[PDB]
Amino acid sequence: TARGTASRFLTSVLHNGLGRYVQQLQRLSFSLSRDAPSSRGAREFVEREVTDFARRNPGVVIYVNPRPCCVPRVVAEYLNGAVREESIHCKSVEEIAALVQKLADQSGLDVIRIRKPFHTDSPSIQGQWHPFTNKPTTLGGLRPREVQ
Amino acid sequence: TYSSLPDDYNCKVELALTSDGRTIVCYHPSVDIPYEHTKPIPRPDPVHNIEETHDLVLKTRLEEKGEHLEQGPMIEQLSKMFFTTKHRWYPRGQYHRRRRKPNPPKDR
Amino acid sequence: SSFSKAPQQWATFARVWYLLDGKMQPPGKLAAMASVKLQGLHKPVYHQLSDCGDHVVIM
Amino acid sequence: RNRIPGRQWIGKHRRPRPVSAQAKQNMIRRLETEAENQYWLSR
Amino acid sequence: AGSQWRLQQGFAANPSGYGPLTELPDWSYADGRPAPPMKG
Amino acid sequence: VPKTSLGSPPWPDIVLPDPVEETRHHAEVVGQVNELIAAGRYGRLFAVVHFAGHQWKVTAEDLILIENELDVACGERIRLEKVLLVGADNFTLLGKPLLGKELVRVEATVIEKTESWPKINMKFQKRKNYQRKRITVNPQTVLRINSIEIAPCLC
Amino acid sequence: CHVARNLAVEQLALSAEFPVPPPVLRQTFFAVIGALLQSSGPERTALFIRDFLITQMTGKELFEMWTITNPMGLLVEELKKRKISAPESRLTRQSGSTTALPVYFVGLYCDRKLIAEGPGETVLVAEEEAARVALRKLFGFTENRRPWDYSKP
Amino acid sequence: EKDIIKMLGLEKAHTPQVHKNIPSVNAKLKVVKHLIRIKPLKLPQGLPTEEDMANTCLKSNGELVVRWLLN
Amino acid sequence: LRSRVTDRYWRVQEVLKHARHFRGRKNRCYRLAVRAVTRAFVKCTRARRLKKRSLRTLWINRITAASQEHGLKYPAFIINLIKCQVELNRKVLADLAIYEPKTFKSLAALAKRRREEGFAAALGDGKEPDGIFSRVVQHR
Ligand SMILES: [Mg+2]
Ligand SMILES: [Mg+2]
Ligand SMILES: [Mg+2]
Repeated sequence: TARGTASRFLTSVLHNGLGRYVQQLQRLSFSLSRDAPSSRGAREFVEREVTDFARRNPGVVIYVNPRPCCVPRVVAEYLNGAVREESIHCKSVEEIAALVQKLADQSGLDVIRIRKPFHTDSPSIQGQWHPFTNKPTTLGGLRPREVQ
Repeated sequence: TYSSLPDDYNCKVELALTSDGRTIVCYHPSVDIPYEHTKPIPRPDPVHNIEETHDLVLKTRLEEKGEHLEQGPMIEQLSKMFFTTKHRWYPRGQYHRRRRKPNPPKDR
Repeated sequence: SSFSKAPQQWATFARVWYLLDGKMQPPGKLAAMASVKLQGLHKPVYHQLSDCGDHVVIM
Repeated sequence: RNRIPGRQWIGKHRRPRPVSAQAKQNMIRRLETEAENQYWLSR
Repeated sequence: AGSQWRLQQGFAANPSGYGPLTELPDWSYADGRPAPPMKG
Repeated sequence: VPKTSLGSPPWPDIVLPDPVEETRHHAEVVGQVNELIAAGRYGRLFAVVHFAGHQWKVTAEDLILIENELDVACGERIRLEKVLLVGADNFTLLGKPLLGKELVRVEATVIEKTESWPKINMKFQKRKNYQRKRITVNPQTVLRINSIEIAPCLC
Repeated sequence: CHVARNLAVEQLALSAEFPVPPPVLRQTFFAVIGALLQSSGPERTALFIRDFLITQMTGKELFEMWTITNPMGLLVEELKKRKISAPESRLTRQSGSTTALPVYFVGLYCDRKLIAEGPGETVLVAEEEAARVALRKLFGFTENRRPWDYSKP
Repeated sequence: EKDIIKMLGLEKAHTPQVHKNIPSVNAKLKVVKHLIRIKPLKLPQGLPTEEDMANTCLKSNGELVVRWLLN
Repeated sequence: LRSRVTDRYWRVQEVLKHARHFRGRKNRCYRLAVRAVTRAFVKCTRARRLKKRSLRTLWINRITAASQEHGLKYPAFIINLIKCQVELNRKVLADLAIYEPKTFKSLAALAKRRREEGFAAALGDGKEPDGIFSRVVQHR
């Protein structure tokens, strides 16, 4: 519900993508277990694709922590200072790779209702409409019933 | 010299079609307001509170103006001055004053 | 075109006073365009929530 | 003041709602379309 | 609107019908290599 | 000739220019616009462009949000081909119904491939014990339009 | 400070008082810039500066950070430099003069030629806005100007 | 009439379907002639061969073009 | 084996979190909140459906405003813009009207010129005389 939740405009951090593109994902901290049956997906992702993902994206710091935990989690911290914690509890390696790619592709801004699907700075090129932009001027600037 | 719309307001539109026929061009330079269609700026400068005896008191004679009215007359004066109704100027309760957004989003 | 934010806002949402002669004119045809002007349906910046509305003086 | 007895479009006395020029034109357009259909369905 | 005029001219009743506005690829890479084709 | 209220139509008469004069004037105007483009007296441009089923009015250094996922990685540049309208302060190019790819070039960089906020879709029927609640999360793609170019290849 | 904080320079900056006051943040960011200048080329450092500092000017006006006090005065000195005699302020359009919210349009005519126009609540504010518009047009900083060039030469 | 429309392959409205000009289908077309628009298929460039199956189109005027969007 | 519900707090909170901005006892009492939340969601879906129509009507109203500002009616403007194979939707047309007065005036002039071209063609009833902007270009 728009009236129940918050809202924001379509914005980008540091005007990203204008001069150069900077990956907004800063670090990815996986917390898993070696004996928990739920951490199977996290374990197999660590064995298989964490190295390939790290090589593909060198701008993100990847931490992996095995610990006696029951709910495997992933903490993505972005350049905005935003921290998004997701649960990778009982998910296959394909799903974990999809979630990691989504986190990498995200910009770190809040997932709330964007008021407008668009954002331009200074859309008033060539002028902006005002009531006087289409009315002809009269000789001497006289009022309709003013006599000079 | 032909134009569907008059060139008297803000721009001079000239339409044309590319010889290929797949593109329409329109040259429309802005129209400036000529000097004969303007009037000079009125300037009103009058200080009737100046006194030859004490200009120190004369200066405060133009600043000591104050007035206070009741709620009804004040709202009536505001409505008459801004051409609105009298129901807009009445205050609101705590329920509506608490639910206002402290940091509304801003564009541009 | 290159105005500051406040003067651009004032120019865009400024109020306009229109004149309307009523001699030998039908009330319906006069007041239809009058209502159009009071609503602000003659402005491309019109919106129901906005206070865009102009004054009309009918003589 | 003017009451419609019973329900509006059931009783012996119904609403006198008339036919409009738009309805007539729509019916004529549909009739022309169907005439073209039955012409094409001839040979 | 404007459906009868388009039908007389031979174009589709809807500008989305088999026109260049939909049949052509709406984007391509900056290098110039073709983009992956559209599911529609 | 009798002059009555209904004798003449209630609209001003219209006279169109001669065909040859119209073609010559069109040639002069198109040459003037071509000279303007070649000499580069244009400051900034806007463009109406068709993309992902919608039409967007876009200038340089712009942000647009598209409601479907694109088959590109982030940081990739993409050339928008379906340009419907080009415009600047003093001139404006209208396509029939599209502009030329050699004539106009618009490029945008992919910024963020993210997911939508949860949109609630609930159907409820009276005294039938029918409720149906769904939550939609739609992949979105953000494009930053960097530059809009026009070439003087315009006869 | 905004650029450094969004680039996570604050987290990597070794300093007490984790808030890292803005002098310290600015010093650390410019030390990073100097390290980039020493390591890579001056052209690369210029590209980095253009990508991470000029982009903060996107959508901004000139007087918003110039903050001048006498727009009409600076306009007349600029016209004196450009060999223009004097601009005349003339009321072009207006809507309401006795109302609570009048609006006025004031234009500037040099040799009876309109060079700029400006709206305002009062005549003085409209004249100041017209002077500001003329100044922006003279200096070339206009809303319809060329957008900044972000390319690799 | 519902069954005739179902067996004529016209479930989705505003979607053309090609049928023969035989009396067997003409009977059903006469039965449901008040619900459908019928045009003659025009072939200005002949029947599409096996090499032009992927480049065909159906213009709204009632004709089938075999060479559509040449490059 | 007596089984009782322990997460009833979270079950109630999952519904009450969407009704905290309501007025009256609907924001506190759970019995009154479920009905209010369900109607709120139904209205959200209906208004999401109606938002496209409402914004289209707003764009049409703005296009009218900017059109009779040029002395041209909306139906004539739209049909003559379509006849020129200029396929700009109502949203883009309203954007141009609000932020591009000169471009919108150019569009209005083109639509008008197409209108007099069609009127002259209808009056003449001649196959040979054709207007400049009335020519039809095929796909390429
Ligand atoms: Mg009854
Ligand atoms: Mg009855
Ligand atoms: Mg829909």
